[PDB]
Amino acid sequence: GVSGSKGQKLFVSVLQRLLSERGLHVKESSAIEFYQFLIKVSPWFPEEGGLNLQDWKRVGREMKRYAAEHGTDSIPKQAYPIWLQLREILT
Amino acid sequence: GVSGSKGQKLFVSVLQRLLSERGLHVKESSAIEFYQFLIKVSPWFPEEGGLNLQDWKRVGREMKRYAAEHGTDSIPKQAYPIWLQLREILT
Ligand SMILES: *C(=O)CCCCCCCCCCCCC
Ligand SMILES: *C(=O)CCCCCCCCCCCCC
Repeated sequence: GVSGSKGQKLFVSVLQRLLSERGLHVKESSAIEFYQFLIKVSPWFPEEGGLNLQDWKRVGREMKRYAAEHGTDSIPKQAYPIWLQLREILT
Repeated sequence: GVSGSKGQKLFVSVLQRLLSERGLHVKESSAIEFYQFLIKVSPWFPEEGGLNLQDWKRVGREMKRYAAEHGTDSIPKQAYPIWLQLREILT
């Protein structure tokens, strides 16, 4: 269950592994910010979610919902690009 | 939330991705049994650990100590095979 920085090291390490295999590298600081954004919008994801296209699509919808409510500038510039690359991996 | 299976779906999904790309397939129930064993012996791992050799070697030591103390029949048969394969994936 998420709470602050809990799970952050492991998430970042898995994310970096997945993206790097497609030739895309993310700074650790950017990957941390992405994690913090994800658990803010979709806290159910570590707890109840799977790394599968269905649940990842739900995360995407929830990220877009957040932008609709708080504005585009409110979300990390790397969030949609990282989300999209993981979506492609899951296809 | 007081679900007893927090994180289990995410774990099973990531484990099955990593193992399948090496040609190895684990029954869902077996992957769940492994997760429950992992968080029993090494509750710090999802919280603070990463998918790296130092952390995974530590989980390895802790699993072995559990076996020394409780006997090898108290441990899932698939636990050491799974741990070993993940050690190699990190190498
Ligand atoms: C709170 O939500 C608990 C979160 C537990 C997440 C399960 C851990 C996810 C691990 C996936 C990677 C496993 C690699 C060995
Ligand atoms: C998971 O199901 C979250 C449940 C959290 C329950 C909190 C209940 C707290 C009751 C005691 C409150 C005392 C302080 C006012």
